[PDB]
Order: sequence, then C-alpha cells, then structure tokens
Amino acid sequence: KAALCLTKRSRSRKSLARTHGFRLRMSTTSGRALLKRRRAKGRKILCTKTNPSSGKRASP
Amino acid sequence: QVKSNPRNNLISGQRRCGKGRNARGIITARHRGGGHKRLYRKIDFRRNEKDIYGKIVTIEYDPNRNAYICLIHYGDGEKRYILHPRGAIIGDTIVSGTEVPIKMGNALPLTDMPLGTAIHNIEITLGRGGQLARAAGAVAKLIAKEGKSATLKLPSGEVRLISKNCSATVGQVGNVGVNQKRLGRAGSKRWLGKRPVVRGVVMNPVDHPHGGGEGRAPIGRKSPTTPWGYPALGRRSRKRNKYSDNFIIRRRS
Amino acid sequence: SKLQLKLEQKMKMKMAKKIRLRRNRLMRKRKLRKRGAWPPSKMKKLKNV
Amino acid sequence: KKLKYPRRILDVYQILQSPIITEAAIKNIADENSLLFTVDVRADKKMIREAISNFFGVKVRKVNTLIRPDGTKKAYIMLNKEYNASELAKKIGIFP
RNA sequence: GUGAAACUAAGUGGAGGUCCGAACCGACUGAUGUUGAAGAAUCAGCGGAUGAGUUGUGGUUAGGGGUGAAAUGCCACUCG
RNA sequence: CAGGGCCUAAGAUCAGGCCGAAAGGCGUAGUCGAUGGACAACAGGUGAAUAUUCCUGUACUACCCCUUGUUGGUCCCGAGGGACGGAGGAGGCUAGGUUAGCCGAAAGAUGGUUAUCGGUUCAAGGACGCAAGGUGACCCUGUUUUUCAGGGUAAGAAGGGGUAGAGAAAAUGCCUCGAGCCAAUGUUCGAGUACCAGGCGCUACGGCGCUGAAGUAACCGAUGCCAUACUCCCAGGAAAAGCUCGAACGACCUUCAACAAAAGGGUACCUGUACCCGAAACCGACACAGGUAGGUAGGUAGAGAAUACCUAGGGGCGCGA
RNA sequence: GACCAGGCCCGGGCGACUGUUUACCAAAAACACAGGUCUCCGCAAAGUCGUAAGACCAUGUAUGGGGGCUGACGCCUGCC
Ligand SMILES: [Mg+2]
Ligand SMILES: [Mg+2]
Ligand SMILES: [Mg+2]
Ligand SMILES: [Mg+2]
Ligand SMILES: [Mg+2]
Ligand SMILES: [Mg+2]
Ligand SMILES: [Mg+2]
Ligand SMILES: [Mg+2]
Ligand SMILES: [Mg+2]
Ligand SMILES: [Mg+2]
Ligand SMILES: [Mg+2]
Ligand SMILES: [Mg+2]
Ligand SMILES: [Mg+2]
Ligand SMILES: [Mg+2]
Ligand SMILES: [Mg+2]
Ligand SMILES: [Mg+2]
Ligand SMILES: [Mg+2]
Ligand SMILES: [Mg+2]
Ligand SMILES: [Mg+2]
Ligand SMILES: [Mg+2]
Ligand SMILES: [Mg+2]
Ligand SMILES: [Mg+2]
Ligand SMILES: [Mg+2]
Ligand SMILES: [Mg+2]
Ligand SMILES: [Mg+2]
Ligand SMILES: [Mg+2]
Ligand SMILES: [Mg+2]
Ligand SMILES: [Mg+2]
Ligand SMILES: [Mg+2]
Ligand SMILES: [Mg+2]
Ligand SMILES: [Mg+2]
Ligand SMILES: [Mg+2]
Ligand SMILES: [Mg+2]
Ligand SMILES: [Mg+2]
Ligand SMILES: [Mg+2]
Ligand SMILES: [Mg+2]
Ligand SMILES: [Mg+2]
Ligand SMILES: [Mg+2]
Ligand SMILES: [Mg+2]
Ligand SMILES: [Mg+2]
Ligand SMILES: [Mg+2]
Ligand SMILES: [Mg+2]
Ligand SMILES: [Mg+2]
Ligand SMILES: [Mg+2]
Ligand SMILES: [Mg+2]
Ligand SMILES: [Mg+2]
Ligand SMILES: [Mg+2]
Ligand SMILES: [Mg+2]
Ligand SMILES: [Mg+2]
Ligand SMILES: [Mg+2]
Ligand SMILES: [Mg+2]
Ligand SMILES: [Mg+2]
Ligand SMILES: [Mg+2]
Ligand SMILES: [Mg+2]
Ligand SMILES: [Mg+2]
Ligand SMILES: [Mg+2]
Ligand SMILES: [Mg+2]
Ligand SMILES: [Mg+2]
Ligand SMILES: [Mg+2]
Ligand SMILES: [Mg+2]
Ligand SMILES: [Mg+2]
Ligand SMILES: [Mg+2]
Ligand SMILES: [Mg+2]
Ligand SMILES: [Mg+2]
Ligand SMILES: [Mg+2]
Ligand SMILES: [Mg+2]
Ligand SMILES: [Mg+2]
Ligand SMILES: [Mg+2]
Ligand SMILES: [Mg+2]
Ligand SMILES: [Mg+2]
Ligand SMILES: [Mg+2]
Ligand SMILES: [Mg+2]
Ligand SMILES: [Mg+2]
Ligand SMILES: [Mg+2]
Ligand SMILES: [Mg+2]
Ligand SMILES: [Mg+2]
Ligand SMILES: [Mg+2]
Ligand SMILES: [Mg+2]
Ligand SMILES: [Mg+2]
Ligand SMILES: [Mg+2]
Ligand SMILES: [Mg+2]
Ligand SMILES: [Mg+2]
Ligand SMILES: [Mg+2]
Ligand SMILES: [Mg+2]
Ligand SMILES: [Mg+2]
Ligand SMILES: [Mg+2]
Ligand SMILES: [Mg+2]
Ligand SMILES: [Mg+2]
Ligand SMILES: [Mg+2]
Ligand SMILES: [Mg+2]
Ligand SMILES: [Mg+2]
Ligand SMILES: [Mg+2]
Ligand SMILES: [Mg+2]
Repeated sequence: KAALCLTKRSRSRKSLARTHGFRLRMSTTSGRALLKRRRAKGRKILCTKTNPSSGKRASP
Repeated sequence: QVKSNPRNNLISGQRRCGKGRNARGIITARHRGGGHKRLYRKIDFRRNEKDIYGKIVTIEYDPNRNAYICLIHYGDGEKRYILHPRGAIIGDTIVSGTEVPIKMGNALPLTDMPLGTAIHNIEITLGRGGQLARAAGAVAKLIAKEGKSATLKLPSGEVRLISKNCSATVGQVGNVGVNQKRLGRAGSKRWLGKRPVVRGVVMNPVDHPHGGGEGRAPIGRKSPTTPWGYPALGRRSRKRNKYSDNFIIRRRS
Repeated sequence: SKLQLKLEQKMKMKMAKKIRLRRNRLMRKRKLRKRGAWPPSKMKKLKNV
Repeated sequence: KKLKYPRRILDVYQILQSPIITEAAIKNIADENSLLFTVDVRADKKMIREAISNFFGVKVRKVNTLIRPDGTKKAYIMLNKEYNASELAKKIGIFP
C-alpha cells in the first residue's frame, strides 16, 4: 500500500551494520579491497553504516 | 488407534529446516516449503538390541511417514519406537534374535525365515539399519534362498538378491488405507508442505523447453522434455555399471 | 503414626503451593510488563480510553 | 581468590574531574545531600565510591551516574544522613 | 425397525479453503487529479476477511545467477 | 524497568579435518546469534526540562556477615523437569460501567422546580483461606444422565513411600499409603494524621499557604484472569540453560575449610533513560491530503471495536478580505 | 421516521469451486487446484546444485521420491 519510492524504511541500525558494517568488510577479501580503496580516496568515514555495540548510538 | 501421549525422549525438534535448499541455499528439490511444523521421532530401524522381550504399549501418529508407529517397552525399561506391523494390537509382545518364533513384529536374519514369508523393514547391509519396505502397506516376499544370498520380491515388483545375514521383520506394514484418502482441496496439499507446480507448456521459452508458442502450445519438441533438456519419457537413468547389478535379477514391471 | 505423615505432607504441600503461587503471580506480572500495560497506576489513567 | 581487578585500569586521581556548579545542582545539595561531579567516562561507580570515600573522608550512601549527550560522565554522590552536604560544600568552595 | 443390521423424526454437538460484516489485506467501476496535495493518490462505491490468511522482528537465496499458484513478472522509482 | 555480566532457534563463523590455479568452498566440536526461555518493586509526593530511576512509606532478589547443625563438598558425568498446536463452547471471576445510599455545595434574573451539581479513591507485597466453580475409577437404585441420595468395591486422584533386574537417581515391573485436590478471586494486614469535594486566607492576581465531610450497596459485565481447564479435530503442534534429583568414572579443593538450614544485621556490576513517535522531528527531495509493529478501550442509542452525538484528553487544518 | 442498511428475475458462452497474477494502462476465459494418466527411480535411488569435497532429495524407502501432459463430478476416450 506504500509507494515504490519507499524502499528505504525504518530498519534497526543493528541489522544494517550486520550487513554493511565495519566488522563485516573485514571478513571478506573483497571487503578489504573496499577499505583500501576508500582509504585511497581518503574518505572521512570508512563504513557509513556502523554501530556502537553499546553507547549512545547503541541498538539493544 | 490415535491418542496423543506426553513426549518420550524419542521426540526431538532438531532437524534440517529449509526443505529443498542445499548448502548454496538454492532450491534443489522443488515444490517444498510451507506446511506445519513437525518433530522428529527417532525410530528404531536396526532393532539391533537382541533377546529381550518387548511390549507394545500404544500406537501413535507420526507426521513424517505415512505408516504408524508403536511405542514399545521392555523389561529393562528402555523405550523404542518401531514401525507398526499390520494387524498388531496393543498388549502384543515382540522380540528380535536369531532363533525366534515367526509371527507379527518379530525380527530375524534371513537365514531363519521360512520361504514364502511376507517381510518388511529389510536391511541391505549388515547392521546398517533397515531400509527397504518402510512405507504404508509395503511388503516383500522372500521367494528363494541359495548360497550366501537370499532372494526377495520388492513391493515395486523388482526381484533382487541380498545377503542372507541381513535382519528383517515379519508382517506387512500397517495403515493400509492411507492412499484411499482423497485430499479434496488445495489447502490439504499445502498442509503437507507441497507447493503448487507449474506445467512446462505454460512458461516462457527461457524458462523451460516447452515455451510459449502463440495460443496454446502443443509440445513441438519432437519429444517431451525435462526442465533441463532430457527426454522425459522412458529413458532409463539407472547408472549402467553400478555395483548393485550382479544382485538384481528381474526388473520391476 | 498417620498424623506424623499427614502433618509432614501438609507442611510440604503448603511449601510447594506457596512457591508455586508466588511463581504464578510473578509470571503474570511479566506477561503484563511485556504487553505493556503494567504499572497499575498506568492502567488507571487510561481506563476511560 | 585473587587480587580484585578494578573494572578498568584507570588512574584514580584523574577520574573525578570537577564539581558542577549551577542553579540545578545546589538545590540537589540542599534537599538530597548529594554532590555533583563531572567524571571520566571510562570511570565506574565502585571507583567513584572508593575515590570519594577516601578523599574527603565521608561514608557515601549511593552513587548515580549519567552520561551527557556530549559523552561526559556525571555523578550524583548522595552521602549518608550523618555527614551533612553543606559541610563539604564549604570545604570545597561550592557556596549554597 | 428386525433376532442380527438397514431405515427415519428428535435433541445434543459445533464441521466448514461456509455465509453477512469492521479491523486488516487488496484493487473491480466511476469521478476528480495530469506544470498533481501525491513520480500511481483522494472521493464514492467494490473483493477476501479461520485461511492456499495478515503482519512484526532476525535471517537465507545474487546476475552465464536468484525467485516465480508463470505476467518475462520481481530482484532498492532501473530487468527479454 | 529494557538489553549486557544467563540459555539456546533460524542463521552465521568455524580449531583441528576434506577438497580447491590463488582468493577461497564444504564441514565437526566450539563460539556467536532474540523476535523466544530464565530472572527481583509498588503507591503517593516533588517537579522550568527526569522519575517503577530523586524523596517518604511498606516490599523483594543475589551475594557477604555472624550464631547453630553436620562432615567431605566442587565440577565432569546419569536423569526428572523446563517443553510448547488449532478450533469450540460452557463455567467461576474480576477490570470497568450504571444506578441507589451516604456527604458536601447549590438558586444558575423565565411558567414551574431541587427532580440539580460535585465527591464516594487506594498499589506491589505478606499472612490467611476456597464453593453454587473445576477435577477425583466402577456397580446397583432413582433425580432428564447432570448438580444429588444410600450402599459397596480397596488404590481407585492430586500426592507420597517401598522393593526387584547389570540397576544411585531415573525408566520399567510388582506391593503399599492416601479422599481430597486445583486456582483465579475473596477476607485481613499493607492503609492513614495518605488522597480528595469543598472551606479559609494571600494574590507578582501566575500560583500559593492553611483546615478537611462521607469514603458503602445492588444490578449489568468482558475480547482480560483461572487455562497448556476442559471437549473435539488432523495438518500432530522449538532447543538449551537456570531448576529438582543422583552411585560408580575423572579432575580439583579440603578444616574452623566447605556445604545445610531459620532468624538477624550489612552489601548493591556496566549501557539506554531528554523530546517526537495514527509524526512539521521516522519513511515519502517539501512544515507533502501518503506509509509506519505493539499497548490502554468511558457515555447514550446499537448485534458491534459499524454508525451518529458526546466525556477524558487534544485541536480550529501558517494566506486573508 | 437520522446515520447505518441486499435491487431482483429469465437466458446463454467460458472456467467446476475459495484462491493467484502483469508494483505504476490488462484480474481474465490466463495460472493454480483436488482428481486423472504416462515415464523414470531398489537406496552408495533417480533428479538438482557444485571445478571438486560435498549439499539437497531424506535423518525419507516404491501406499515413497523425480519429471511430462490433462484438469472437480458424470458419460467417454475411435482409427494410423
Ligand atoms: Mg548516508
Ligand atoms: Mg517436545
Ligand atoms: Mg520431557
Ligand atoms: Mg551460505
Ligand atoms: Mg497434480
Ligand atoms: Mg500444474
Ligand atoms: Mg504465458
Ligand atoms: Mg530457475
Ligand atoms: Mg531453449
Ligand atoms: Mg513449444
Ligand atoms: Mg493457435
Ligand atoms: Mg473510546
Ligand atoms: Mg535533579
Ligand atoms: Mg581512560
Ligand atoms: Mg544509568
Ligand atoms: Mg447452538
Ligand atoms: Mg470464509
Ligand atoms: Mg443479512
Ligand atoms: Mg486494474
Ligand atoms: Mg476506496
Ligand atoms: Mg469491504
Ligand atoms: Mg457489499
Ligand atoms: Mg458481497
Ligand atoms: Mg465478507
Ligand atoms: Mg476452521
Ligand atoms: Mg510469520
Ligand atoms: Mg510485504
Ligand atoms: Mg507471486
Ligand atoms: Mg541504487
Ligand atoms: Mg524495480
Ligand atoms: Mg516491464
Ligand atoms: Mg544451528
Ligand atoms: Mg566458511
Ligand atoms: Mg582450517
Ligand atoms: Mg557446529
Ligand atoms: Mg548473546
Ligand atoms: Mg526479548
Ligand atoms: Mg527484568
Ligand atoms: Mg538481566
Ligand atoms: Mg516530559
Ligand atoms: Mg511514581
Ligand atoms: Mg529506591
Ligand atoms: Mg503508603
Ligand atoms: Mg531473597
Ligand atoms: Mg543436563
Ligand atoms: Mg513457547
Ligand atoms: Mg467467559
Ligand atoms: Mg467495581
Ligand atoms: Mg439518573
Ligand atoms: Mg436520598
Ligand atoms: Mg427558571
Ligand atoms: Mg450525583
Ligand atoms: Mg492482597
Ligand atoms: Mg514472610
Ligand atoms: Mg465442591
Ligand atoms: Mg534404582
Ligand atoms: Mg538399589
Ligand atoms: Mg519409581
Ligand atoms: Mg451476572
Ligand atoms: Mg476474536
Ligand atoms: Mg487485542
Ligand atoms: Mg490441547
Ligand atoms: Mg570419584
Ligand atoms: Mg544439598
Ligand atoms: Mg525517563
Ligand atoms: Mg520518557
Ligand atoms: Mg502547514
Ligand atoms: Mg502531512
Ligand atoms: Mg500521516
Ligand atoms: Mg462505546
Ligand atoms: Mg442497526
Ligand atoms: Mg447496551
Ligand atoms: Mg467511528
Ligand atoms: Mg472539550
Ligand atoms: Mg476567499
Ligand atoms: Mg451499501
Ligand atoms: Mg447483505
Ligand atoms: Mg452465466
Ligand atoms: Mg448449447
Ligand atoms: Mg455467441
Ligand atoms: Mg475461475
Ligand atoms: Mg464468498
Ligand atoms: Mg503475491
Ligand atoms: Mg497493471
Ligand atoms: Mg498484487
Ligand atoms: Mg478478479
Ligand atoms: Mg497468470
Ligand atoms: Mg544420487
Ligand atoms: Mg507412485
Ligand atoms: Mg508425482
Ligand atoms: Mg489446460
Ligand atoms: Mg474430464
Ligand atoms: Mg451429472
């Protein structure tokens, strides 16, 4: 019943960083190539989706 | 006939979960999925515990096979499940061993079975556990025995040699009228976790060898075909030289 | 000799039923906390809703 | 059994950073006999209780921590009923 | 009712991919809208509504692929 | 209180192991992983912005401390338990509501009238307790079988004890003891100098200080509770820990050391906590006629959570004339 | 007496039926279905996925598992 454009919904930050998070890029080889690549371009943030396990941004 | 007991230690929840998905997670065996949660009953197919006197306490439903299953006790207090033989009634006594009476539910090697008997739950391999004739109403006659080898006629009609030292059980497998059921509606299939099947002729040419012709397709294929490109009808798939071949005599008709 | 067994078994029964019942309100309180109208005060501001 | 390891390894002399003096805290002192101390984020309650119990020599009832949105731990230290708050208020230089 | 059984009112019972209809899921007709209030909506009606139902959270399957009650449909407004 | 210091599901990673140009793929123990198991707190008050968190009352878990009582305890292991569907209706109850009764105030410029307006509230928890409820085998006689009445049978229910087999507990078999049992709710404490209609006084005319009457009964009645209680059905309805029990095997620890108990005192880990959340704060590029799980469920009519008009509470749609 | 709140009857085609479908121009006579029938497969099964190891099928065993056509029930299914 929701419009096509709604692809990004409200999803638990926990779930996202279990997908695009830091500790996941570190697992695969291709991810490590990712991080070398981003460091080369020199981005301020390596992993956009990430998340404190506990803290102010924590998802329980 | 069917009355639910509490749970004996024989009933667990551990199992494969995705039905028909392999390691890669791909659907391999098609059409499964959906359907009621089930628990695994640990059957005793081996019946390997010898020379103690077992007693049928109850008869119970099993979701996993279409036969019935019996809770049996012993004097030792161990409890097993066995496949329910046909005509067996609560209070009955069964036993396995070498020198044993021949009656319903008793289990013995093929050395000791009088020829012409009707058997179920048949090991092809010593101590591997019983394999052949485990479904409802399934039964196999022991026709002849010679040398180290005994001959059976399997419920498919196929006549085949096995080892004379492999255990088996007398009596045909119970719950014979199960295929006399008529499901009556779609839902009734879905309850069994069998999903709907699409006919080949219907799908697009990319999806399947009988692909969309204009209106309705006769199969122009010079032959009826698998989803994967092999002749659908009467092409024998048995591995040509498979080790079993010396054993197999007449083929099911 | 029967009065001993009866008073012992009623001591036991009083105990087990004490613990049981205690356990039961505890669970009820939990289910309510989960569902989320718990603290009876909460429920009494909203009775008229 | 063994030596008791403190939750982290800190240096106690840096954990209590300072009293927080605003209109808010002072009446918390008045009512509740409770001091207000900005402390190191990495610092816990057991460490704050030992620290202040030894430092000003007062027995402390209870400690309540907090973390600002700015990531600076803030601790309410409510002392016993015996030792008055305003005592330590004049001892420290916090004037109610 | 006959010796067995069949046959027939009665009560009890509460089956059903039963019926009517909100929530909820849909999307049949019309009107409006078309530099929209909105990159698919509002309005009045309309279909299912104990099931082959709806949904939440957490997962799986990935492009010579996946998934498909099969429309070349869907796979982040992108899919021969 | 919600997650973590507890346990596992789908799933993930995976020591060794198997395979593979490389990167890697499969896979066992292990370890992760809640949306589930386990586990202890409520009422009132304060309050520019927090409150089951701060204050006052009564509570409850887990440790430590003493007294007493025993001598082996701890883990590994063996077990019982935890532990489970759908549908259906009938009970027995509360939550709410309505009307009485009690108490206080009332004159609201009209033809009449007090028929009017307000109040009648209290939690977790602890002690008690359970029938017209529900369950407790059969046989004879009647009440429609039922709720019942007399007799009898000898385990015939929760619940306990014993024995036997390689056999501690368990399972299993034989013997025995028990007519009660179940649990919502209820009575009493908690609980009154709490709360509160009004009354008195101040007005920075915002709010404030002061004293406080009555505080019961009947009838409606849940979709909530007992309750995994029944009855029926086929499609047959999670695991593991805490928990209860226990010999041999292994490991480790041992005397004022450890464990067992009823009192008494003491002691109290991290992280979230603001605000919005049928949204001008999330998702729709907008202060966008849209999407967004769950909880609570008042009145009159009504079969109803539909509809219409209202309470509590919130609003008058950020261009007008 | 407001709001709320079925128009119905007689015919025929197609499809038995509840369902599913082309998000955003098509909801149907299309798909599914219970049922039917043909063929493969004796368990180290056939089939599917992988270079392989192995995984699914299945902790199943021919009253079971693949695959092809048709499509409830009734009457049938001719010749080459
Ligand atoms: Mg971004
Ligand atoms: Mg179970
Ligand atoms: Mg069990
Ligand atoms: Mg994978
Ligand atoms: Mg079919
Ligand atoms: Mg089909
Ligand atoms: Mg087509
Ligand atoms: Mg495919
Ligand atoms: Mg092709
Ligand atoms: Mg074709
Ligand atoms: Mg044509
Ligand atoms: Mg309402
Ligand atoms: Mg404060
Ligand atoms: Mg530091
Ligand atoms: Mg905190
Ligand atoms: Mg009726
Ligand atoms: Mg229906
Ligand atoms: Mg009607
Ligand atoms: Mg349309
Ligand atoms: Mg509409
Ligand atoms: Mg409708
Ligand atoms: Mg209608
Ligand atoms: Mg209609
Ligand atoms: Mg309807
Ligand atoms: Mg039904
Ligand atoms: Mg679901
Ligand atoms: Mg969806
Ligand atoms: Mg689809
Ligand atoms: Mg994109
Ligand atoms: Mg798209
Ligand atoms: Mg397209
Ligand atoms: Mg697992
Ligand atoms: Mg791996
Ligand atoms: Mg390795
Ligand atoms: Mg593993
Ligand atoms: Mg965890
Ligand atoms: Mg949880
Ligand atoms: Mg808790
Ligand atoms: Mg916890
Ligand atoms: Mg607030
Ligand atoms: Mg409060
Ligand atoms: Mg407190
Ligand atoms: Mg009080
Ligand atoms: Mg305690
Ligand atoms: Mg255990
Ligand atoms: Mg459960
Ligand atoms: Mg009821
Ligand atoms: Mg009442
Ligand atoms: Mg009245
Ligand atoms: Mg009166
Ligand atoms: Mg007047
Ligand atoms: Mg009144
Ligand atoms: Mg009480
Ligand atoms: Mg007590
Ligand atoms: Mg009674
Ligand atoms: Mg024993
Ligand atoms: Mg013994
Ligand atoms: Mg026993
Ligand atoms: Mg009544
Ligand atoms: Mg309902
Ligand atoms: Mg509800
Ligand atoms: Mg049941
Ligand atoms: Mg030992
Ligand atoms: Mg002990
Ligand atoms: Mg708060
Ligand atoms: Mg808040
Ligand atoms: Mg606006
Ligand atoms: Mg808006
Ligand atoms: Mg909105
Ligand atoms: Mg109403
Ligand atoms: Mg009406
Ligand atoms: Mg009424
Ligand atoms: Mg309404
Ligand atoms: Mg108003
Ligand atoms: Mg105008
Ligand atoms: Mg209408
Ligand atoms: Mg109607
Ligand atoms: Mg017609
Ligand atoms: Mg005609
Ligand atoms: Mg015509
Ligand atoms: Mg149709
Ligand atoms: Mg209909
Ligand atoms: Mg769909
Ligand atoms: Mg369309
Ligand atoms: Mg659709
Ligand atoms: Mg349609
Ligand atoms: Mg279609
Ligand atoms: Mg194979
Ligand atoms: Mg077959
Ligand atoms: Mg088939
Ligand atoms: Mg067709
Ligand atoms: Mg036909
Ligand atoms: Mg006919």
